[PDB]
Amino acid sequence: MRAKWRKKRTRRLKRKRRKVRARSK
Amino acid sequence: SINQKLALVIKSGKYTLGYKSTVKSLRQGKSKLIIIAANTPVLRKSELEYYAMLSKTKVYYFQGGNNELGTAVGKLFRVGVVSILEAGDSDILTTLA
Amino acid sequence: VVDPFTRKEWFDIKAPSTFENRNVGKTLVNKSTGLKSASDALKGRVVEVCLADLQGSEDHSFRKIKLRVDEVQGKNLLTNFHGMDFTTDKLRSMVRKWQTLIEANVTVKTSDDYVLRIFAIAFTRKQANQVKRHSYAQSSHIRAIRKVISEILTKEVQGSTLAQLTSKLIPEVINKEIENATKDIFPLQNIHVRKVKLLKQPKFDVGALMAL
Amino acid sequence: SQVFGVARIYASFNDTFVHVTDLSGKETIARVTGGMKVKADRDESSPYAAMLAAQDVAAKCKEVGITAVHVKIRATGGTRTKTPGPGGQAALRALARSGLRIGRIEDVTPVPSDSTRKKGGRRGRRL
Amino acid sequence: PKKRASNGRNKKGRGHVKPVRCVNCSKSIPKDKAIKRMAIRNIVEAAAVRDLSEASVYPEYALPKTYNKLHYCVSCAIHARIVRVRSREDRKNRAPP
Amino acid sequence: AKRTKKVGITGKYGVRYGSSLRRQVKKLEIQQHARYDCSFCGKKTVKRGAAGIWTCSCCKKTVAGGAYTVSTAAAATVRSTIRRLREMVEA
Amino acid sequence: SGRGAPLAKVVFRDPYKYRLREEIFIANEGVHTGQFIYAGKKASLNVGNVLPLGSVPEGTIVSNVEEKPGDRGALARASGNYVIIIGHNPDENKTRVRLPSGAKKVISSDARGVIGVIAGGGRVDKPLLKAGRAFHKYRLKRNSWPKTRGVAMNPVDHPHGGGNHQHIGKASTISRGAVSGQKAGLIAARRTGLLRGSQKTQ
RNA sequence: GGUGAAAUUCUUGGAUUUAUUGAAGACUAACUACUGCGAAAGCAUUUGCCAAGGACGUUUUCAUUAAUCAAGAACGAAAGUUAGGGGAUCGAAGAUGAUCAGAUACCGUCGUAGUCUUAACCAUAAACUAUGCCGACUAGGGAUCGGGUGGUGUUUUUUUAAUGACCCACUCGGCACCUUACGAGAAAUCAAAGUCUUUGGGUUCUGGGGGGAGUAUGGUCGCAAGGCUGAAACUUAAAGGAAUUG
RNA sequence: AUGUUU
Ligand SMILES: [K+]
Ligand SMILES: [K+]
Ligand SMILES: [K+]
Ligand SMILES: [K+]
Ligand SMILES: [Mg+2]
Ligand SMILES: [Mg+2]
Ligand SMILES: [Mg+2]
Ligand SMILES: [Mg+2]
Ligand SMILES: [Mg+2]
Ligand SMILES: [Mg+2]
Ligand SMILES: [Mg+2]
Ligand SMILES: [Mg+2]
Ligand SMILES: [Mg+2]
Ligand SMILES: [Mg+2]
Ligand SMILES: [Mg+2]
Ligand SMILES: [Mg+2]
Ligand SMILES: [Mg+2]
Ligand SMILES: [Mg+2]
Ligand SMILES: [Mg+2]
Ligand SMILES: [Mg+2]
Ligand SMILES: [Mg+2]
Ligand SMILES: [Mg+2]
Ligand SMILES: [Mg+2]
Ligand SMILES: [Zn+2]
Ligand SMILES: [Zn+2]
Repeated sequence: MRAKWRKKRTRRLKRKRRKVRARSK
Repeated sequence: SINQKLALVIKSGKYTLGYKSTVKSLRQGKSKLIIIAANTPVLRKSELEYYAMLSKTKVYYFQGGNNELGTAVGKLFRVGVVSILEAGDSDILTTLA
Repeated sequence: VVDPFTRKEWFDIKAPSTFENRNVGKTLVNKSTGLKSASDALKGRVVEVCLADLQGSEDHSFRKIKLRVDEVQGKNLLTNFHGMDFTTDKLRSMVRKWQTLIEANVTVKTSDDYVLRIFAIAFTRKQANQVKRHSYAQSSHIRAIRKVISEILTKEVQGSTLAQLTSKLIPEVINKEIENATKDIFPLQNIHVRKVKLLKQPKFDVGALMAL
Repeated sequence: SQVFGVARIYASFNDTFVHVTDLSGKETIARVTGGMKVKADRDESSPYAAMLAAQDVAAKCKEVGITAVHVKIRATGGTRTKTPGPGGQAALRALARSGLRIGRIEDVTPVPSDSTRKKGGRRGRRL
Repeated sequence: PKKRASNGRNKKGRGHVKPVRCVNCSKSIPKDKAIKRMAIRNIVEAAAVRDLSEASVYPEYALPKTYNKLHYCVSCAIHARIVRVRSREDRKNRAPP
Repeated sequence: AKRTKKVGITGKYGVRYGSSLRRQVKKLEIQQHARYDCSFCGKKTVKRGAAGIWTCSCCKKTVAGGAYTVSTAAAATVRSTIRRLREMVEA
Repeated sequence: SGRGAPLAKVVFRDPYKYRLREEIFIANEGVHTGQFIYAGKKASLNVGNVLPLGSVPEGTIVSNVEEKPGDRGALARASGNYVIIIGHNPDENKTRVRLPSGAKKVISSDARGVIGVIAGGGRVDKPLLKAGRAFHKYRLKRNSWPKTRGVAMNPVDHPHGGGNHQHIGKASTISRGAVSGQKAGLIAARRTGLLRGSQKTQ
């Protein structure tokens, strides 16, 4: 996959991980 | 420039700063030129012009305010009017008009 | 089933008192009727006639002239000067690479009341012995040349009426004035007054209009 | 010794207008287009349709009483093409050859001083 | 590798050049990179210069020219054959034909 | 020492009303409580009375201004514009 | 009190009787005490002067503009507001102006305005931050605050009242031809929803 | 109208086209170049104001004040964020027409955010010459920009002479370019990527097979988006560069 | 104009 879209997918994953970690405490 | 001539006068010649001393020098007839700050109140400006025409003294209107005029004469305070008594070695008295 | 041209009548456009030739052509309009006069549908129309056809000589093939109908006088639309522009062909032919294009424009009032915007153009040129292949100016030359041209146009207007300025435009004496006042800054091959624009007219003054 | 109109050929791609007016331009005479003279939706800009439209315009012109025409030809211009479509040359040839007289042909395509960001996006039409 | 000694453009000493739009597809190209061709075609070539001169009311009309500077992107210039693929050594030749 | 990291004058509002609202209030509160230069006597003694009123504690001159600053950008632009129009019409 | 913009008390001489006439102007920004204000056809284009709309060039910014000559000020009176002269029609003497709301209005060229912008601008840029500050704002204007939502009332009290959930129940856009007691909600709304796009229709 | 061809769409309430006007916002064509300026990002209408800057010239002045720089600062395309203004155009989203096996893509028609501006953030780009900066030296050449010098120079007029433009020669500084390479390189190519196993002028930063991974975690900055810093387990014999013939 | 995979 294109490096740009790999980076975009990884950033979306990072956002989801941040959101899950935020909902947890 | 005018600030250079003023600085040379301040370093070499004689001068008074402020309205009261300037009027005293004008009434004594030992003022060669009065420099009036731009933001000097118009009533005081008119009074100084009347005193300068009574004493046949030249008037230069400094383009800056009292803050700028104090800085130009090298002082850390405001100066609304400067009176040149003796030019020292400076051509401020002849390089006018 | 109407044939709108059965109810239209022709008028003759008499543009100048000064150009060379009064008759520039014809124009058609609906016959005047109850609530719609023909003079109302005329009296605003602008025509654009070539200065070559105005002066009779083909050395004015560029510089079209706008003339707006000022009055309707008995099947004769008497017009007046409304603006002048160069042709796209001539302008594009003058604008060439490997040279500096210089443009000036001023807004000035004619002696009587006319507010105009004058667009003058000029181009740098090579000298006769020049080997360098572009002949570009130094933009300080451009500033000085533009100052000179602006002054020249400002003083050509404000000392002439609209009619006298129109009669000065045809000989192109302003071009030669600019050439002579700029020949000591840069050669300036192709000086021209490329555009005159009417920005604001005075009160109508039919007395001044009626000279043709 | 004649009567002059203005030809006002607008030769875009996808169409060609032959629009003769009075010298002023307000009063119009015989505006005919290639889409009037062809039904294919892709011959609207074709030179043949342009020639038929110009012939019709010339007939109506020297039926109304126009004898010569000053020619003003244009492309779409503005921001789009600046190049006269294929029908303009055919329309002007048909106008010349249909009996009308011709005068002062000029290209009046609207040309900006670099205005009006162009359609298509920065990557253009990708065909 | 690097295909062109300078680049596929003409920009050395600049940094940024404002873009232009391809006349054919509207792609944005830096002005120095765009392939620029001047067109000075006659306003009437049309097989009909003689016909237009006959229909003309003016003797010696000197019919004008249409001027147009065309800016092509690389893709459009190659596709429309304004410019063609050249050999490795022929690329190093900047004179027009 | 520095008593607050970022709230500054809006520390009086505690934790209430929202951080963004407290920031928007802080900017204009600093503007409205600042001391400005008197354009008549040249001193840094102009302070706000009520909204739009700006009085010099020295020389006792009061000028109409903005609600939270002595001169709004709109009024400065309007001043320059009217100066330009006056000069153009008179000359 | 109750006004955002400060007032200027301007004293003129009475032209017909020896006495002073005090006038309550809305202060324009930059007007200061001890300043000479000039009002009339021949007054100069200076901030604070009162001029007829015809006597000011196109693009001039005026405040407290008369709708009719002599009504003594109707337009652009709130803090920070101004009228822009966008042109004159000398024949049928009139001035076209841009009002604060964006509306274009044609006014008599004899109507007067004050050069400049109403002082006190930017006032609404500060969050009130407090029911108490809204309270003190309206305490000096009128009893219009606080406002109970009609949807939180009973049907007897308001068209929006009642229901086992708080909800309007019918379209809140109310006809212009509706009667008193019906005109609650968005009276004669041309449109609803978040405004997306540009204003100044043609 | 639009396209390869169409369709959506507008249209005898006159669309499209024509003429005369007006409004708004953006942009600054052509001139425009192997041309200029800036630390870079960038910067192209006129004029005014405000400060700044390089080169040149200099028998002016100071006299080592310098070079490069962890930490630390200023600026930093576009997009994006906050809040006002503005919102013509184009147009992430979205809606639709058409292709197509599907087409929530390319293409067509609209169209929100955005595009513009003010006040604040953000700090990233193939932010590229994929080439740190300072210094010295080692080929040839012709152009070109800026400055300076000289000429029985050409043209231009003011009255001697004069600047200006140009020509010729030289020179300093700059953007580059052409040829050849002693030389360098894996080669492509390179006047620097040379003066390197005959290896040392000064100095900062970075890399150590390919992935996992610019990931997780912690810290810090940020309103957020994100930025900066940044592993490991595990996995793998290639991945990669230049060039040759097919 | 469209034409997938091995
Ligand atoms: K078509
Ligand atoms: K409520
Ligand atoms: K209810
Ligand atoms: K918009
Ligand atoms: Mg292709
Ligand atoms: Mg395809
Ligand atoms: Mg390749
Ligand atoms: Mg760049
Ligand atoms: Mg409420
Ligand atoms: Mg209840
Ligand atoms: Mg009820
Ligand atoms: Mg109801
Ligand atoms: Mg309930
Ligand atoms: Mg069609
Ligand atoms: Mg330009
Ligand atoms: Mg240049
Ligand atoms: Mg660092
Ligand atoms: Mg930006
Ligand atoms: Mg980076
Ligand atoms: Mg890099
Ligand atoms: Mg590794
Ligand atoms: Mg390879
Ligand atoms: Mg296989
Ligand atoms: Zn293209
Ligand atoms: Zn004071």
